[PDB]
Amino acid sequence: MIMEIPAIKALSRYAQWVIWKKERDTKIPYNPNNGKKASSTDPLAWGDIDEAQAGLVRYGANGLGFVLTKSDPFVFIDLDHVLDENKRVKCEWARQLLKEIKSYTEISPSGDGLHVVVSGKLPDYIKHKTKFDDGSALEVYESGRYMTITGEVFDGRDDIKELDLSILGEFAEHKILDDEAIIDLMKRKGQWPDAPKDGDDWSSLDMSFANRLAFWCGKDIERMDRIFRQSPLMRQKWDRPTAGSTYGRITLKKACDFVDSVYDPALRNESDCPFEPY
Ligand SMILES: Nc1nc2c(ncn2[C@H]2C[C@H](O)[C@@H](COP(=O)(O)OP(=O)(O)OP(=O)(O)O)O2)c(=O)[nH]1
Ligand SMILES: [Ca+2]
Ligand SMILES: [Ca+2]
Repeated sequence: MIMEIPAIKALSRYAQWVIWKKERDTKIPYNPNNGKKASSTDPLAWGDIDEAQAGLVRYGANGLGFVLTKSDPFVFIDLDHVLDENKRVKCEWARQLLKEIKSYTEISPSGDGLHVVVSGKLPDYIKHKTKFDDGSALEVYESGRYMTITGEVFDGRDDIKELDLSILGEFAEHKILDDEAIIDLMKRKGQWPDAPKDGDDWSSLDMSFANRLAFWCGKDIERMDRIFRQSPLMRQKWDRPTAGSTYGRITLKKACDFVDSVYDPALRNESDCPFEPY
């Protein structure tokens, strides 16, 4: 019974509730009172839990949501893909976290992840998202975003606790936007490649994309390398030693000796791009 959960009762004091609908792999928040999409920073796009449960029924949404703000005391800890087919923790980093951070825990909508809600403050030196080799991930937010609420309590952790969160540094990577500006620009111009297909010459796709990187990044090799590692063409071969270097570095160096023109963001000579879009 979701309204008997103490954590739900605590969250029920706040008028920061939304409903959400499944769109592809995304979960879009919706204003629980008029059925339109909800901003995550507009307080009047939300409602209290009574308006959210009424809107859940009235529009047939997929579930409830709660918007975290920097003024409320709640921290949202998201553990992606940490459960097996029997809803038991299969990642040892997640099991260790649950042992050190005992607060309200619920199974996320996909059934293979967890949510942890704590009253506290995130440490200042950790990254928001941390990905692991087994596909699992740890995402932490305390504001600017909403969280789905399922009420499927995990191992009886039904109460939100006030806890110090400095131990989150044991699990999240530590910190010690122009790249995304270049990446999004290449996508708008149709210069962003898609994943290789079965019959493709992958290495030839690498050089086509590397040549386009040389223009849009202005022959900034370090920038070209950072962007390639988050492209659909990245693989282990990119870092395999090759002659005096790596296959990727030889690819990027070759692209600069080849490409003539260079994109200058202060001039925006997008027309100088020697390569047609994909
Ligand atoms: N504004 C906005 N928020 C989103 C969107 N998709 C997800 N969120 C929020 C709601 C989720 O609770 C939270 C974490 O995202 P996830 O992909 O991990 O979904 P969630 O944990 O709810 O379920 P799941 O991991 O699939 O079991 O981010 C979106 O497309 N737009
Ligand atoms: Ca999740
Ligand atoms: Ca908060």
